[PDB]
Amino acid sequence: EVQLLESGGGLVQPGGSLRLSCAASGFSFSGYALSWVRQTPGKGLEWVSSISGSADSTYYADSVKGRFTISRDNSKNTFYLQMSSLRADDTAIYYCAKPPLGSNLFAVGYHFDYWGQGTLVTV
Amino acid sequence: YVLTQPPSVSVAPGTARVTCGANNIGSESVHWYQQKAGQAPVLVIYYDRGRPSGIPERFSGSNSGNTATLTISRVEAGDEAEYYCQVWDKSSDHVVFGGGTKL
Amino acid sequence: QSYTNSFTRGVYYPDKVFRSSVLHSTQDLFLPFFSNVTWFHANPVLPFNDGVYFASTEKSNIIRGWIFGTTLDSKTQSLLIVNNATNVVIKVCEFQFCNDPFVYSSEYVSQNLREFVFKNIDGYFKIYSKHTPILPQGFSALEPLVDLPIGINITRFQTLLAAYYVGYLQPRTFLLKYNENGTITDAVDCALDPLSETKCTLKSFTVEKGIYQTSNFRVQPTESIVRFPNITNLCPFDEVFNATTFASVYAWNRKRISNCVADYSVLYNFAPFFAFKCYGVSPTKLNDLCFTNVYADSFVIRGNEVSQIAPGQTGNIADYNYKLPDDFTGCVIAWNSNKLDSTVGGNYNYRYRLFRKSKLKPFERDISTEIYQAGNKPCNGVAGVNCYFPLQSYGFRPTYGVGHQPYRVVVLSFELLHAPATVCGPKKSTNLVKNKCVNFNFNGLTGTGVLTESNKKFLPFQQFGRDIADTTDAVRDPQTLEILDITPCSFGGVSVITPGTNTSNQVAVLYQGVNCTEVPVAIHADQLTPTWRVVFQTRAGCLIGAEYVNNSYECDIPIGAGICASYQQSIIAYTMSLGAENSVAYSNNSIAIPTNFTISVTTEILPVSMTKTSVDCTMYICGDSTECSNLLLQYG
Amino acid sequence: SNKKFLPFQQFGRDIADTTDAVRDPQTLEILDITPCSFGGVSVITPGTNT
Amino acid sequence: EVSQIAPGQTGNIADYNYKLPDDFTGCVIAWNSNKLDSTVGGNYNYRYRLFRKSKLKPFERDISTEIYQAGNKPCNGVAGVNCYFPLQSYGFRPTYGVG
Amino acid sequence: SFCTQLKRALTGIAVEQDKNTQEVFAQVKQIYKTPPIKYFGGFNFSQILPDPSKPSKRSPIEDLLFNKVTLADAGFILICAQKFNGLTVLPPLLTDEMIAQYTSALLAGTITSGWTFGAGPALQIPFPMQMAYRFNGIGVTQNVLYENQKLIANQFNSAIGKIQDSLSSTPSALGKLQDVVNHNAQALNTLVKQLSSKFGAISSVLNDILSRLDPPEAEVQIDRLITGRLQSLQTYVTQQLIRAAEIRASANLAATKMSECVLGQSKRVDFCGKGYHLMSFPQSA
Amino acid sequence: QALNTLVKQLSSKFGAISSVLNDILSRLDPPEAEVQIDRLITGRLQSLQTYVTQQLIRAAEIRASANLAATKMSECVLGQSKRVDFCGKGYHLMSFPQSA
Amino acid sequence: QALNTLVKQLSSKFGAISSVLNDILSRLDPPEAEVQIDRLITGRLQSLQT
Ligand SMILES: *[C@@H]1O[C@H](CO[C@@H]2O[C@@H](C)[C@@H](O)[C@@H](O)[C@@H]2O)[C@@H](O[C@@H]2O[C@H](CO)[C@@H](O[C@@H]3O[C@H](CO)[C@@H](O)[C@H](O)[C@@H]3O)[C@H](O)[C@H]2NC(C)=O)[C@H](O)[C@H]1NC(C)=O
Ligand SMILES: *[C@@H]1O[C@H](CO)[C@@H](O[C@@H]2O[C@H](CO)[C@@H](O)[C@H](O)[C@H]2NC(C)=O)[C@H](O)[C@H]1NC(C)=O
Ligand SMILES: *[C@@H]1O[C@H](CO)[C@@H](O[C@@H]2O[C@H](CO)[C@@H](O)[C@H](O)[C@H]2NC(C)=O)[C@H](O)[C@H]1NC(C)=O
Ligand SMILES: *[C@@H]1O[C@H](CO)[C@@H](O)[C@H](O)[C@H]1NC(C)=O
Ligand SMILES: *[C@@H]1O[C@H](CO)[C@@H](O)[C@H](O)[C@H]1NC(C)=O
Ligand SMILES: *[C@@H]1O[C@H](CO)[C@@H](O)[C@H](O)[C@H]1NC(C)=O
Ligand SMILES: *[C@@H]1O[C@H](CO)[C@@H](O)[C@H](O)[C@H]1NC(C)=O
Ligand SMILES: *[C@@H]1O[C@H](CO)[C@@H](O)[C@H](O)[C@H]1NC(C)=O
Ligand SMILES: *[C@@H]1O[C@H](CO)[C@@H](O)[C@H](O)[C@H]1NC(C)=O
Repeated sequence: EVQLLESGGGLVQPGGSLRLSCAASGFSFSGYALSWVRQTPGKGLEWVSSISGSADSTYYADSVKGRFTISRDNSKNTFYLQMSSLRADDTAIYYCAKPPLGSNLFAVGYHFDYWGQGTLVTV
Repeated sequence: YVLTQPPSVSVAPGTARVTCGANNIGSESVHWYQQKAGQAPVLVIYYDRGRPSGIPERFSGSNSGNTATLTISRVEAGDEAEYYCQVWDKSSDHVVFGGGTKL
Repeated sequence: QSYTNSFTRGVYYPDKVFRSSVLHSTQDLFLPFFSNVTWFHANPVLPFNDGVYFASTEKSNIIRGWIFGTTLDSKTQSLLIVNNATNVVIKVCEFQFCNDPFVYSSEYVSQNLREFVFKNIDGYFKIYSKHTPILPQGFSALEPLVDLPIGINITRFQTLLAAYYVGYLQPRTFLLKYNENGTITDAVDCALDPLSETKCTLKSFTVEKGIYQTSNFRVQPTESIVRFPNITNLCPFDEVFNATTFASVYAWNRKRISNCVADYSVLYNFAPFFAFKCYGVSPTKLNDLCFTNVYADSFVIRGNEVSQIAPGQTGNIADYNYKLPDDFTGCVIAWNSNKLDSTVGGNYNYRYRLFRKSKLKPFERDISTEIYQAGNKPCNGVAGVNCYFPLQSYGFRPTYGVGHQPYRVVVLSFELLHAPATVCGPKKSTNLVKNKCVNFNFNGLTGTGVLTESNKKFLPFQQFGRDIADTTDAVRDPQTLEILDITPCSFGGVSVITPGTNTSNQVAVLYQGVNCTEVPVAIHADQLTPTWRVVFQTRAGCLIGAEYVNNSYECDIPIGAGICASYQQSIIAYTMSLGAENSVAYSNNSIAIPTNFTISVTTEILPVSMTKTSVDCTMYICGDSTECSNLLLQYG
Repeated sequence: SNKKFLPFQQFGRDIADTTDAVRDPQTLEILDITPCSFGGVSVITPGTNT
Repeated sequence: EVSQIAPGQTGNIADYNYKLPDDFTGCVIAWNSNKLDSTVGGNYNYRYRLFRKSKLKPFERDISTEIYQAGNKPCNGVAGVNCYFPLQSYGFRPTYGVG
Repeated sequence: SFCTQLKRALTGIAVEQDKNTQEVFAQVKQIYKTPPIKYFGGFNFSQILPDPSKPSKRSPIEDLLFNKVTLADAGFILICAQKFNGLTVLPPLLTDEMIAQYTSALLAGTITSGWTFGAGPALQIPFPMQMAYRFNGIGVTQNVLYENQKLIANQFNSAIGKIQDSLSSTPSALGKLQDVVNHNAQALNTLVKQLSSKFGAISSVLNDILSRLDPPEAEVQIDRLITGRLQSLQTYVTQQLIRAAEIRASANLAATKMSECVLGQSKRVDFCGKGYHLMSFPQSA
Repeated sequence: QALNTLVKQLSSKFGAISSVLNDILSRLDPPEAEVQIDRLITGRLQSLQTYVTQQLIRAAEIRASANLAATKMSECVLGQSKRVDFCGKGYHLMSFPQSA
Repeated sequence: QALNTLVKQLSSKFGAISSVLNDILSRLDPPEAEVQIDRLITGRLQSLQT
C-alpha cells in the first residue's frame, strides 16, 4: 500500500528556519508531483507548495513565495520543504500529499487521493 | 480564484447539503475532501461526481452553473466532519481550497 | 472613457462585386449588432483585436489621423495616416513615436458622422469609410476607401489629434440586402438573437407566423487532455539509417522498433533523402500518432527499381525480393548511395533474386540459394543449361547513370492501434479529466466528449469499444489501464416560435427533447453555441419565453404533445382544445325533429395540375462548354 | 449597362454566381452580358408510316 | 525541406519560418544551388528559426533574435541551459547529399 | 443547399403526419358525451366506450390495441446511437389521450344521435329506433328489428366479445401499424449503420483521417466520406417521402371511411364490412 | 422554390476550385480541368436527379388530388351524392364547379 | 424500357478510362485500377439507385 511519512516538525523561533521531510513508498516516486499543504488549528486547509516528478518545475503559494523552497530526491523516494524566515502565522500542521495516477501532473485535474499523518510546526 | 463555502450546516440525522460557490465554477473540476477531528483529510469526491472505492454510497456530487454541491443522504453520526472543496486555478497555477463547512 | 451602444452601425461591402435586388449572406470580421462600443473623450494605446471600427462626430478638423503597429518604436514597422486640408498621406516607417503624439522624434508611401473601418488580414490593410449627415440609429453601409498591400503586423493603435467611438470587429455571419441601386440598405446579424437566426435560416428579412428549426445547441469543450503511454526511451532510428553497410534486397534486414518515443522529424538529419513516400499516412502527422509496433526494412536496390517498392507493384524486386501488401500502411525512404555502395570495377557484394518458382507474399524473405530449374530437365544441384543461379549481382559502378546507381531503401511499416501502443510521438500527456466535456487524445485517437468511469467488463486484451456506428464509445487509458465511457457533449435541436415579424419581434425558444434543467446556462460565448442567450416543460422539450396558461384555445402554433403557442402582448403556451363541450340528451323515448332548415354553401378547393417544367441538361450542367459536354457524354 | 456600379466594383454576378455585368479594363464602362439567342425545338410529325 | 513549402505542411520551416495558407493560389519553384550557396568548410550565412512560442500564420515574417525560453526559468536575455538562440545555421557544404 | 432540401422535406413529412391525424380524427367540432345511464335497448357498448377507471380514459379494446403495438420511439424526453448521430423523433401534435377523446366523442355522437350529428346538429334518438333506421337503409322493414330486438342485441354483444377475443389472441392482427413502425425503425437503423462505411476512404472515422493525413489528403478523404453520407441521407429522404405518400393515401382512405361508415350508413359494397353495412365504430390505435 | 433552388445550386463548388466552368478551363490544363469539371458535373447531375425525383413525387400527389377532383365533379356536380361529407357538410343537394 | 436503359448504362465510362472492368484490371496497377473501379462503381450504383 502507498505510505507517506512526515518528519522534522517541531519548535522553532520566529524568523528562523526549519526543514520538513516526507518519505514515500508504494508507488513510482519519479512520476508523481507531490504537494505540501498546511492547516492552522481551528482553520481550513491551505495549499503550500508543489513539485513535479522530474523536479524541473516548482510551484509556491503567494503567501509563502520566497520564504519556502521545495525539493525532492528520487533516488531516496523522499521530498523536502525547507522554510526560512518563518512568521508567527506559519504555525500549523503540515501534510505531504500525493495525487492519484491519471492526475499525477500539476495541471487542471490535480487533486489528492492520499494524505500523510502530518507534523505540527510551532513558530 | 476564491471558493466560497458556508461556515456551517445542520440537518436532522437520517439529507445534508454542502455548497461550494465560485464564479464560473461549472467549468472547473471540484474535489471534495472530508477531515475528521485530529485526522488527515480523506478524498470523498473527485471530478465533481467521482466516488472512490470504499467510500459509502451516501456521498454524491454535482457541479453546475455557479455552484458545486456535495450531498450526503441519510447522514449518520460518523459523517459529522469538516468538508472542503478544492480546485486548481488555471489562471495562476494555485491549488485553491474551500473555506470549510462543519456539520 | 464611456460605453455606448453601436446600434446597427459597422457594416461594409465584403467584396468588390456588384449585387442588386438580392439577399446575400457572408462570413467576415463584422462589428456585432448592438455592440459595447467605447466612447473616448480627449492616453494609453488601444488594441487591434481582429480590426477596428472608428467613428467621429466633431465639427472641427481636430482628429488628424491614426497610428498602427505593435510597439510604436523604431525596433518595428509602424503605419501612420495623416490628413490635412488638401491631401492625405499614408506612410510605413520605423517611427520613434511620442507617448502623447499630436508626432515622432525621428517601407510604403501613399499620396456629420464619419465612420471608418480598419482591417488587417491576408497581408492587406483595408480601410472602409463613409460620411453620413445627422451614433445615429439609421442604417448606412461603408464603401471601401483604400487597400494597402503593406502586410504589416498590427496589434495596437491610437488616434492622432475630440471624442471618438471605437469598436472591435468579430468573425460574424451577416445577411445583407441589396436594393435596385445595388446599395446595401439592411443587414441581419445571424447570431444576435433567435429571431435573427430564424431570418438567416429562412434567407428573408420577414418571418411568417409559425415554428422554425434554426440550429442545434452544443456544449463546447472546456479543456483539452492528452493520454499517451509512459515511455521515455528514444527509438534507435540512427542504427537503421546511419548503418555502415546495408543488406541485399534478397535478404533485406528487418529491425523491430517498440517501447520507445519516435521523433520522425530528426530522420531527415540521418540520411540525405529528398522526401518521404508514405502510404495511408502523411509524413507531416507521424509525430502525432501511436503505433503498436514499427518495422524498419533496410536494403539496397537500383534506382530504376525504387518505383517497385510500393503497393501493387510487380517486377523482379517486387516478385522475388521484396513485396509490399496492397493495404500497406507506412513510408518508403530511398536515397542515392553512389558514393558509398559503388566502387571502380564494380561492387558485386549486392545481389538480387532473378529466378523463383512463385511470387513472394507480402513481407516474405527468401534466402535460399538452390539452383532454379527453368526447364523440365532436373538440375541435380548443378548450374548449367536452363539451370541458373537464382541470385544475380548488381555490379554498381560510379560511372553508371542515376537509374543504375545504387539506392539505399528503408521501409517503415506501422501497426495501427489495436493492441497497447509501444511507439509514440513526443507529445506530452496531461491529467485524465473526468465528468466534463473535453477534447481527448488517447494514443492518437482524437475526439470530443465527456469521459466517465465505465462499468463495461473489458477483457485484458481489449483496449477500446465501438458502438453501432463503428465509433469509439469506450477506451482504456494507456497509463491507469481503466475503462472510460465516452459520451458526446450535451446537444439538441432548437426551434424558434414567432407570431410573425409583421406583428411583434418577441420569440420563444424550444429546446427539443431536452429536460428543462438540462438547458445550458453558460455565461461565456466560448462555452456554448449559439452565442445568444434567452420556463415550461413539455414532452416536446423545454419552452422558454412563453407563459403557460390554464385556458384552452384552438391551436395557433403547434409546439407538440398537445401543446400550442399563440400571441395574446406576449407569447403564451396552452393545451389545445379539441372542441366545444356538448352532451346529447339521450332517453328511451325522446327524439329531436328539425322544424327548420338552412341552405348552406361551402367551398372546397382541389389542386388539379402543377407547372410543366422543361430542363435542358447541356445548358444547366455545362452552358455552352464543349469540353463539359464531351465529359458529360460519358455518363450515359 | 445602366447598372450604377460603384467605383471600386469591377463586375456583377447574378443568382447563379455567374458574371452578368463587367467593367471594361480600358474604357472603364459597365457592360451587361446576355447569353446569345437560344431556345428549345420540338418536331411535330404525323408518323413516318404516314 | 522543399516539401515543406506547400499548403497544409508543418515542420520547422513551415511552423517557424515560412507558412503557406491552406487556400494558397500560386506556384513554388525550387532549384538546387549547391554551386552557389555551398563553400568548403561550411556556408554559415544562411539561417533558419528553430524555436518559437507559437506557429506562424500564413505569410508572416519573424526576424526577432530574442532568446527562447524552453523551460520555466527566465533567461533574462542570456543564452544557456534551456535557453537557446532561436536561429540555427545550415552550414551547407559541397560534400553533402542532395537532401 | 442539399441539406436545406433534406430538412425541408423532413419537415413537410412531419407536418403532413399531423395533418393526416387531424383529418382522420378531428372530424367533429363538438366533444359529445354519453349519458350517465348506460342503457341503449340492450346493446352493450362497454368494450368500446371509454373506461373512467383507467387513467388514459381508453376503452378495453383501445387499451388492448395500445398494448398490442409497441413503439420504437414516442418522441418524448439503438436509440442512443440515433440521437448521438443527429437523428431524432419528434412527438406527434395530438397525444394518444386527445385521439382517444376524439374517438369517444365520435362514439357518443353515433350512439346518441345516429348519423344526424355528422350532417349538422346532434338530434337525440333511441338506439333501437336508430338500428331500425339502418335496417330500413339496407332494405329491411322496422318490424323485423322490433320483433327481434333482443336477438339482435345478443348477437351484437356476442360479436363484440368475439372481436375482442380475436384481437387479444391473434398473433398478428395489428400487422399494418407494426410494419409501419418497424419500417421506420429499420430505416433509422440503416441510416446509423451507414456511418460505418468507408465509401472508398482510408477510414470511416473523420478523426482518424484528420489525425493521419495532411489537410489536402484529409480533404480528399473527407470529400469521399461526405459524398457517401450525403447519398445515404438522400436515399433515406426519398424512401421517407415515398412512404409518407403511401401513408397519406391510407389516411385519406381512413378519413373517407370515418366520414361514410361512422358518420353515416354507406350503400357502397365492401366499403364498411362484408355484409350490408349497418354502422361502424372507430377505435384509436 | 424548386426552380429557384435548382438555379442556386449552380453556385456550389462541390469540392472543385470554382463553380464557373470558364474559370476552371482558363486556370487549369485539360487533365486537371477534366477532373474539376467531372466534380462539377457530378454535383449538378445530383442536383438535377434530386429535382426530378421531388417533381415526380409532387406529380404523383397532384395526380391523386386531380383524380379526387374528377370524382367529385362526377359525383357532386353531375349527380346527387349520398356519401357523407364527400360534397359538403350537411345533406348534399348539389355542387357548382368554378375554374381556378 | 427501364430494364433496357439499366442494361445500356453499363456501357458508360463515368469518367473512367474504360467501361469494362477487365480492361481496367489488365491495363492498370491495383491502385489506379481501384480508382477507376471506384468511379465505375459510383456510376453503376447511381444507375441502380435511379
Ligand atoms: C514511467 O516509467 C518510468 C521508467 O520506468 C521504466 O519503464 C516503465 C515503462 C516500467 O517498465 C518501469 O518498471 C521501468 O523502470 C518511471 O521512472 C522510473 O521510476 C522507477 C520507479 O518505479 C525508478 O526506478 C528506481 O530507481 C532508483 C534509482 O534512482 C532505484 O533506487 C530503485 O530501485 C528503482 O529502480 C527509475 O529510476 C525511474 N526512472 C526515471 C528515468 O525517472 C516513471 O516513474 C513512470 N511514471 C509513472 C507515472 O509511473
Ligand atoms: C325558419 O328559418 C328561417 C331562417 O332562414 C326563418 O326566416 C326568417 O324569419 C325571420 C322571422 O320571421 C325573418 O326576420 C327573416 O327575415 C327570415 N329570413 C329569411 C332569409 O327569409 C323562418 O321564419 C323560420 N321558420 C320557422 C317556421 O321557424
Ligand atoms: C355489458 O358487458 C360487460 C362486459 O362485457 C358486462 O360486465 C360484466 O358483468 C358481469 C356480471 O355483472 C361480471 O362478472 C363481469 O366481470 C363484467 N365484465 C367486465 C369486463 O367488467 C356488463 O354486465 C354488460 N352489461 C349489461 C347491461 O349486462
Ligand atoms: C459595456 O461594457 C462596460 C465595460 O465592461 C460595462 O460596464 C457595461 O455594463 C457594458 N454594457 C453597457 C450596456 O454599457
Ligand atoms: C498637406 O500635406 C502634404 C504632404 O506633407 C503637403 O505637401 C501639403 O502642402 C499639405 N497641405 C497643407 C494645406 O498643409
Ligand atoms: C435607384 O436609383 C434611382 C436613380 O436612377 C433612384 O431614383 C431610386 O430611388 C433608387 N432606388 C432606391 C430604392 O433608392
Ligand atoms: C553516423 O555515424 C558516424 C559515426 O559512426 C557519425 O560521425 C555520423 O555523423 C553519423 N551520421 C549522421 C548523419 O549523423
Ligand atoms: C427532468 O428531470 C427531472 C429530474 O432530473 C425529472 O424528474 C423529470 O422527469 C425530467 N423531465 C421529464 C420530462 O422527464
Ligand atoms: C330506460 O330503460 C331502462 C331499461 O328498461 C331503464 O333502466 C331506465 O330507467 C329507463 N328509463 C330512462 C329514463 O332511462
